[PDB]
Amino acid sequence: LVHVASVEKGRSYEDFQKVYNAIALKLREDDEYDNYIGYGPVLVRLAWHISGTWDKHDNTGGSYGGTYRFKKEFNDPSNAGLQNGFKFLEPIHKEFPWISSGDLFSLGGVTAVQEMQGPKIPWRCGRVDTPEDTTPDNGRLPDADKDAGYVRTFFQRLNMNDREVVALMGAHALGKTHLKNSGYEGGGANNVFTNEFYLNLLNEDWKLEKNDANNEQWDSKSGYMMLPTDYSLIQDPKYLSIVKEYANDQDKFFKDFSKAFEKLLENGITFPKDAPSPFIFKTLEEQGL
Ligand code: HEM
Ligand SMILES: COP(=O)(NC(=O)c1ccccc1)OC
Repeated sequence: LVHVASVEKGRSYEDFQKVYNAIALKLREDDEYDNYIGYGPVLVRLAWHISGTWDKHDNTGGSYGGTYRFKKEFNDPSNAGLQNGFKFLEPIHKEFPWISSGDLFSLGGVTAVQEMQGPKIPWRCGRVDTPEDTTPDNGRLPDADKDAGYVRTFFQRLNMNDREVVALMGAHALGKTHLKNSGYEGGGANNVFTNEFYLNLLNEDWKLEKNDANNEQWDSKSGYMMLPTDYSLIQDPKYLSIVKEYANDQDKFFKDFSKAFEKLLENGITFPKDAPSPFIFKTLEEQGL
């Protein structure tokens, strides 16, 4: 099972920079969503959920096929709340109908990270929409009520190592939980990309409590929360070492996150030797827009 990248016919960097700019401008103007958090965090989640169905064993799932557009995946209970990101991107897709679904969903995650003052994330085009029958079954995305052992084992399926896992989890500095989506409540409601996740993990006084949906979560007096799977990163001695590294080195965290996130969005795709180099898009700020 091979998924070959195929560049949308006759399109070049400037075409994709246009799509980036439309997403970025809409992020700026549709700023009231989720109590003024804006759509940055949910688009990052969306890009992760469409990628995180990949299975290294048989090469099924992942971002290539854009299969989130089909009802089985769209209605996965693990995807509750992501409809909001879909609705955000829908008018963009009408404006640029030439872009594939997988390219649009993954580009939306890249745009959101960079527009939230995160690291540059190189991105490659050429995902190709595949038929409804290529949609993975529900149940490939991870549960939040588990320990470090489960996290490590789960992420092996996506071919991610300990450092890649800890770096990717720093995205939990963004956005918040919503009781209606996941049965978890609270969070910091942040829309600037920083290494605060690790600082919070190490500096807050956490207390395990049951919440209003009867799930266990870690709460701090300051009002922050951590999922059981977040808190597992300071329970396991290998993850804890890396948490301390990122808490103490913002630049290292940005660079590692960029690498891991691009790998996540590219898993399962074979790029021809003569495919274009990855693109690095300019932010609105860098264009003076
Ligand atoms: C063990 C793996 C993970 C688990 C169990 C997990 C679980 C969750 C849960 C339960 C929520 C709250 C959903 C809601 O109530 O709206 C959430 C939010 C979020 N997750 Fe994760 N997550 C994981 C890994 C990741 C990764 C790898 C990323 C991206 C690189 C990511 C990005 C986000 C973002 C940005 C939000 C906030 C979304 C919003 O504010 O709407 N997560 N996650
Ligand atoms: C940085 O805010 P947080 O309170 N964690 C979150 O806001 C958060 C965000 C998304 C998913 C889970 C927690 O830090 C302990």
